[PDB]
Amino acid sequence: DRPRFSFSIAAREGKARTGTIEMKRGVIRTPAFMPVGTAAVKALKPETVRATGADIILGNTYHLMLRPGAERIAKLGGLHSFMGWDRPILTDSGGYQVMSKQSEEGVTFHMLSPERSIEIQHLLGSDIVMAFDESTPYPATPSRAASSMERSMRWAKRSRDAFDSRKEQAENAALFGIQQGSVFENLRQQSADALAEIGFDGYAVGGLAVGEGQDEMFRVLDFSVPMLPDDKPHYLMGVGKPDDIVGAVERGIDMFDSVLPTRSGRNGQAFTWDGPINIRNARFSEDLKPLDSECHCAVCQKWSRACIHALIRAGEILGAMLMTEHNIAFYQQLMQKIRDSISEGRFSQFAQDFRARYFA
Amino acid sequence: DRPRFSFSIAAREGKARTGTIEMKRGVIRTPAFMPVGTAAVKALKPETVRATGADIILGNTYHLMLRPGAERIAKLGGLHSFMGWDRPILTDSGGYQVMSKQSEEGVTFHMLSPERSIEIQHLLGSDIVMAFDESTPYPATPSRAASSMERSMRWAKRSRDAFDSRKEQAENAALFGIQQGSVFENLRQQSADALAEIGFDGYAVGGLAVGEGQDEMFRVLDFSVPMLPDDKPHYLMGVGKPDDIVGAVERGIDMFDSVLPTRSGRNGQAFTWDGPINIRNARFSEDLKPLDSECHCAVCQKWSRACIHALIRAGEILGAMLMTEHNIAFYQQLMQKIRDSISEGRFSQFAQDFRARYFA
Ligand SMILES: [Zn+2]
Ligand SMILES: [Zn+2]
Repeated sequence: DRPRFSFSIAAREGKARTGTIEMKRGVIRTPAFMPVGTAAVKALKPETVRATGADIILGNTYHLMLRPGAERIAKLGGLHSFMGWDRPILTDSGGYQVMSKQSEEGVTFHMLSPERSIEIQHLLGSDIVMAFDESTPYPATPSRAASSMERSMRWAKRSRDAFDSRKEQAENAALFGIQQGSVFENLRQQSADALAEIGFDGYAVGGLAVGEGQDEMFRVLDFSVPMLPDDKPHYLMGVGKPDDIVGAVERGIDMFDSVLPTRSGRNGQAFTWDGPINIRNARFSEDLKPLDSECHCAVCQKWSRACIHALIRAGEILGAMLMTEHNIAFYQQLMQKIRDSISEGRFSQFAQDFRARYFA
Repeated sequence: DRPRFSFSIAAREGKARTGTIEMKRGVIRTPAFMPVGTAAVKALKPETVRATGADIILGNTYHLMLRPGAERIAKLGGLHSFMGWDRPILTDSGGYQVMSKQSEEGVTFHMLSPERSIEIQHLLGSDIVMAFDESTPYPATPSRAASSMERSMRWAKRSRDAFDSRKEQAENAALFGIQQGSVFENLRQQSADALAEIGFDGYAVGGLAVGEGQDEMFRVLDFSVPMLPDDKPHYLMGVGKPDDIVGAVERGIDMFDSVLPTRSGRNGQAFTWDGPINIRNARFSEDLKPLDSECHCAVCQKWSRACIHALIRAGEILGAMLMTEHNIAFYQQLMQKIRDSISEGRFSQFAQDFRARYFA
C-alpha cells in the first residue's frame, strides 16, 4: 500500500532535515532536486533522467498549456504518459510565466485563475500541485509587496478549495502553498500564518531568486523558513546554483528545481566539485580525465573531457546530451552527499568543505 | 565545351600511367579510385564524399534494380538526382550480383540480358556503362573458363549494339568491355582481340579478385593488361586493398572500385600508411594522435584516435561515419600519391617505400 502524501523526517542537523516524501507514484528522498522536464529525440530519455538519481521531475504548466495544451495532454493519458515518466511529477501554477487583464479574478493572455490553474494541473495529472499566486516584482516597493502578498493569500484559499472540489485530485495528489511578503519579515509572518490556517501539504518560499543576489536571499530565508510548519516540506522554487542549494538546506529547505543543469549543458558548461568549467576552453582538448574526477555518473565513467570538448566544438548534439546528463547527475550526487551528511551529523562540515573547494 | 569521353595520358613509368578522363559531367584523374555509392541519413553526404577527393562514384545496378527500381530512379530524374551526386557515375552491369533461367539469351531471377542491362543503365543515366558478361566461377575448370569467356564476347557485342541504338546514351555516355579468360593467357588474348575488334571506350580485366589471392592476381595482370589497347583506360573491378591497388597500377591499371573503405569503417577498422588498425584495441583509448599521422582528411584534422575509439565503443553512428570518411579519403590520398609519383618518375620507388612501411 502507498499513501497519498507522507513526509517523514529521519534526521536533523540545525535547520537542515533529511527524509522522504512517500506518494502513490514513488518515494522522494529529501532534500530533493527536481530537474525541469519536457516532452519525451531532442531531449534526454526519461530512463536516462531516472538513472541520474531523480525521484521527481517538474512540468512547466504555462508551456504545456501553449503546446500541446492541457486537454490534449489529458486525452493522451496525462503528463506521465506524455513524458514517459511514471514517478511523481510536480507542476507549477503557470502564474510566474504569465508575468515573465490582471484583476483579482485572475488573468487573461488563454485565461488563468486559481480555479483554472488547479483544473489545468488536474488535466495534466500531476502529483504535486502548486497554488496560484501573484508574483511581486523585483525590486518591490513596500506597497507593491504588501499588495501581491495579500492577493496571493486569498488566491491560496481559492486554490485550496478548487483542489478539494475534485475527489480524484484531492485523494491522489498533494497541494503546496506559497509564502510571499518580499523582504519584509512581518509580511512573511502574515503570509505564513495565512497558509498554515488554510492548510497545505507543503510550503514554498516565493518571491526569491528573481535578481536579489545570494546574500539577500539567504537573509530572507533566515527568518522566513522558521515561520513555516516544521513537519511539512519546504520548497525553494527555481533555485539554483550548487552553493545556493547548500546554503538553502542549511536554512531548512527540502526541495529545489532549476533549469541550470540543462541550460549549462546546452552551453558547454559542466558543474564540478571544483566549480563550473567551460568545456570549450583549450585546456581541455587533451584532458583525458572525466568532466569531474569524483562524479560517478554514467558520462564520467566513459567519456573524457577531451572527447566531450571535441563533440561540443563540432556542434554534435551528443556533446550537449552528455553534458546535460552529467550536470543533472552531478546535482543528484550533491543532494545525496547532502542527505548522507545530515544523516551522519556532519552536514555543517560538509557545507564548509564544499564551499572551500568549489570556490578555490 | 566538354567531350563525351576523352582519355589523355600525361606521364608514364613502366606500365603505370597517369592522366585524365574528361566527360560531360567532369574530369576523372587517373589512376582513379571510385567509392561505391548508395542512396542519399544512413550514409555519408555526397558533398562529404566529394570533399574526400572522389571524382566519380559507382552505382550497383543490381541493388538499384531491386530498390527502388530503375524506372522509379528514372522518374526521380536519374541516378545523379537520386544520389545527390552531379559528377560522373559508373554503373556495373548487374550480372555479377545475379551469380553472387541461365541461357545464352540472358537470365531471369526480374530479367537481365545484354540489352536489358544496357537499358537499365540508361534509365539510371550513368556516364560509364559496363557491358554485360558471364562470370566464370572460381576456381574454374579450363572447360568452364573457355565457355564463359566466349559467351561474354558474344554478349559484349550485344552490349555494344544495344548502347549504340540509343542516341541519347551513345552521345552522352561511354561503354566499357570486360576481358575474360581466367588464368589462361591464350583465352585472355582471344578475349582482348574480340573486345578490340568490337571497340570500347575502356576495358576492364574481369575474373579477378574472386578468391584467387594476390600473387595469382598479379601473375594474370602481368600478361592480361598488355593485351588491352594502350590508349584506353584499364579497369580492375572490385579491387581492393591498398597494396592490391599499388601493384595493379604497376601493371597498367587505371581505375578501381571497392566497398572495402566503407566495410572497414563500419567495422571499426581504419587504413593507415602503417597498415590497418582496429580502433577498438585498448592501445587507442588514450591515443591523442589522429587515425593516421600524415592523413590530411577532414577527420584527421580534428578527431583523435581516443575519441573515435570512444564513439565506436559506444556504438555511436558518428564513429562509423568518421571512420568511413577517413578511409575513403585515405584511398584518395593514396591515388594522389600514386598520380604524383608517376608524374615525377618516382612511382617504382614510391611502391617499394609504400610496401616496406605498410607491412612493417
Ligand atoms: Zn559526471
Ligand atoms: Zn584521415
